[PDB]
Amino acid sequence: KVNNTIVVSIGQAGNQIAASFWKTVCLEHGIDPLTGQTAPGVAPRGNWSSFFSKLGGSYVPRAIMVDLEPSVIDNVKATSGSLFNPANLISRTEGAGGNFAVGYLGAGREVLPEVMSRLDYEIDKCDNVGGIIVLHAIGGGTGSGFGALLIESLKEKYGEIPVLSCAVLPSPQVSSVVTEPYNTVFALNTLRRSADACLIFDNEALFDLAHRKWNIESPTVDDLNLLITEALAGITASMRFSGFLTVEISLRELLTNLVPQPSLHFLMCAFAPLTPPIEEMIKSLFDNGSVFAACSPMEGRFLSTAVLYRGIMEDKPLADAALAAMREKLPLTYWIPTAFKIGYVEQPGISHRKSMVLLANNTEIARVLDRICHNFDKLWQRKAFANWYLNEGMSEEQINVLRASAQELVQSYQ
Amino acid sequence: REILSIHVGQCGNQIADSFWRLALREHGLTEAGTLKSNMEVFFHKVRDGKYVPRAVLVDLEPGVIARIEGQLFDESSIVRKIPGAANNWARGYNVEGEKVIDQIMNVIDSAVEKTKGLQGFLMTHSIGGGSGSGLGSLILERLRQAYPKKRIFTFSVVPSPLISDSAVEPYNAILTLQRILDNADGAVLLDNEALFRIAKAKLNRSPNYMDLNNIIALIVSSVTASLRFPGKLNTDLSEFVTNLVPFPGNHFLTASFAPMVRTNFPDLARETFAQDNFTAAIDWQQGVYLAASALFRGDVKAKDVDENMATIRKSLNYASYMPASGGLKLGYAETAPEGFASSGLALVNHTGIAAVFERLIAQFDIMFDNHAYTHWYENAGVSRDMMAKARNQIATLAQSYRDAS
Ligand SMILES: Nc1nc2c(ncn2[C@@H]2O[C@H](COP(=O)(O)CP(=O)(O)OP(=O)(O)O)[C@@H](O)[C@H]2O)c(=O)[nH]1
Ligand SMILES: Nc1nc2c(ncn2[C@@H]2O[C@H](COP(=O)(O)CP(=O)(O)OP(=O)(O)O)[C@@H](O)[C@H]2O)c(=O)[nH]1
Repeated sequence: KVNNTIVVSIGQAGNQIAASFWKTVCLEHGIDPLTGQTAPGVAPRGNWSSFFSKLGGSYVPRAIMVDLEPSVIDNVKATSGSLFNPANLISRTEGAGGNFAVGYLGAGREVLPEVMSRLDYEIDKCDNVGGIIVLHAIGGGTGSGFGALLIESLKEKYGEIPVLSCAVLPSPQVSSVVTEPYNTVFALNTLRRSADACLIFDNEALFDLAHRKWNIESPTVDDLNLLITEALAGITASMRFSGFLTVEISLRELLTNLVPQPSLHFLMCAFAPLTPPIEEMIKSLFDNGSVFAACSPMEGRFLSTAVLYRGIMEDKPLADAALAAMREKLPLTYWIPTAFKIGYVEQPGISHRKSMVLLANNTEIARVLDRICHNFDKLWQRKAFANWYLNEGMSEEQINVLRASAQELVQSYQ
Repeated sequence: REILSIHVGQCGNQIADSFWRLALREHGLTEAGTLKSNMEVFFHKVRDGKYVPRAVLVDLEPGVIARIEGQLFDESSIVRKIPGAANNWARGYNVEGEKVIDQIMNVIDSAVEKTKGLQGFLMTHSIGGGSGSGLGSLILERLRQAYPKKRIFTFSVVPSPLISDSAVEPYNAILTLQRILDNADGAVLLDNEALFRIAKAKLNRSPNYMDLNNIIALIVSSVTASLRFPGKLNTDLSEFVTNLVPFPGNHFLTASFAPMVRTNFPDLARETFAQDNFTAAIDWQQGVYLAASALFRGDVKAKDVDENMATIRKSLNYASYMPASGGLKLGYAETAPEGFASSGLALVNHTGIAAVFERLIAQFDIMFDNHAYTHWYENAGVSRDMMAKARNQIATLAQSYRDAS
């Protein structure tokens, strides 16, 4: 038995990204995602118990999906079949609709007890849980509000379990809800306060990464969630595969190697190679645009990077020399010399015979949030769309405190 | 995830006619309800082939409901009331409105009592009539006070600027828009001459109200497209209220549908948010957008939708409190109306719709000071003081739009 990880997904982006995530993870283990049962005659490759459970039996994922509208959960059910436990699937009707306060004080409050009934049911089935991954978009209302409520009640009742968040940020190219600044700042406060770590995505960055660097004239959001899924598969392969040359990395150990200070726990990620199914690949991983966020991280400053290779290793001394050579021309912080965690996995991804995933802590992400904060400067100088936040239960002073906490995070980075 | 549609007045009933004429085969059914993607939000389960659109066609001086029943509705919920609508708001409110409100709300609460879960109401009417104006206002009053947690949306046809079909229609319009303010959290306004010019551009011969109401029907269908056609980036009516209504009483929307078809997507998106493609003649040059919802459906590609930013950074003019790349409620639906591989809807909270309001104000500013038609209200139970305060509320709303620029 190995350290466990429960992935709770909230909101539309979180649930669809989770659907693709366990799709690719199951087909990495040789498990059919649309059914949830293992392939006959084929053993699960790696440590399945970290993210799955033998429910008698079936290799069911330990995923909790909640959404205040039924459409997304029903779509995930249609595209995934009997993979997830219907008990672990909780749905409401009216939705939150871009409103944080609905998921925070409102429908979120009444849907919370069943959600954590399923959650502590799942965690009681865990052997030694060392992390919880919250897959969501903090731009939306259900995602932000219930991610906030869920992580807050976790860290008040638990608190020895690390929390990795995976939040989809608004695209600077286009917004999808006009209350995304509100939801993002409101959930960013509790991500700072409650979640021990957070992973950040951005849609149009994945668009430009999958348009010319995947050979599709116009990729859909399916390919964006597929890129995020490849990122998550590479990141969690350290928690999913064991052996001699490979090193096992728990989410707590990954937390320790990625989080030097309690407030420095928002992470960037990148994937290599950027080709449809070595030194050029080494620079492909660390390109200015290869990160899954709308920024240029090479003028920022990497705090600590987890570089997880997975696949065949024929030139390990030459590749270690390549990492040593590239470290000279990368922005690294002086106060953590051991900023590189070189994780290895013998088994590669399905799409590529050899791949790498970058999971970095960089200061540039702050300026990313800053532009979101800049958007918060527009909806709050005029007091717009904030009537329903007040009506559902939040307050003027509460919103001011949450925005001040987001600014505290941004100034803690710099 | 359930809709009760309210249809008061001749204009609202013809809007409903076209609305279900396209909504039925949008889910693969004929007009009579025979089978030829959760479509149960509009329709109640009655028969395996007959998915009944539970929408009340309540209207004084029925007249047109006979040709509506000739396309099968639920005959029990609808009523062909004893005539006498005139164009008097009070005649649909308290003269003959008081002798129909008990029955119509018995129908409404019988329809919503058998609902697994409701999201709100989509009412189609014309504010310029007497039945769809006064009866609609009374229904709004006794529906907001009955279900304050539900979200009423009104698809109201504002009277035309160029020519009029009623001689008391600004009175009715203002004194119904006041009730729409005090009783609903969402409203899509329709202007007829904009519909005529859009149908002139779309077709090659002279249109009529049926084409205009087909356009209105496409508008209403695409309003709830992301709610009944669940794809990616779903949208809800609660979401419409949260992200299209920046201030408590500012919930009046202007809507454009495109195209007017295996068209290239940049053209579809740039002609969706076209100043001359919207279905309400509002003020664009001096006006600005408060909250634009782009609901694209069909053969839409996510990068295609998100890369069409030229029409937003070039043509769309926003208010100072909205971010330059923001102001977009994006929605994706897997299904588009037939004849369109990919289609788009722009639902904009806009300042210029106040211009719509003010033209009615202008008419009211010349009638009330001259005691023009107010005795028709006074002898019917509606005094001049309540008309004056209703116009005061409407003028305050238009000033709120002018201050939100
Ligand atoms: N990479 C992906 N991003 C997505 C996906 N779905 C949505 N998104 C992105 O999420 C962002 C909006 O967040 P959502 O509205 O989906 C989260 P939520 O359902 O909780 O919002 P409400 O329903 O309003 O409460 C937007 O940028 C979308 O482009 C997806 O399947 N993959
Ligand atoms: N743009 C559209 N306008 C319409 C349509 N039908 C009617 N109208 C116009 O709406 C305006 C007023 O609508 P109505 O008088 O039909 C509303 P109502 O039936 O309640 O009036 P009364 O029955 O006389 O009390 C008038 O210009 C009508 O010609 C339509 O399908 N589309």
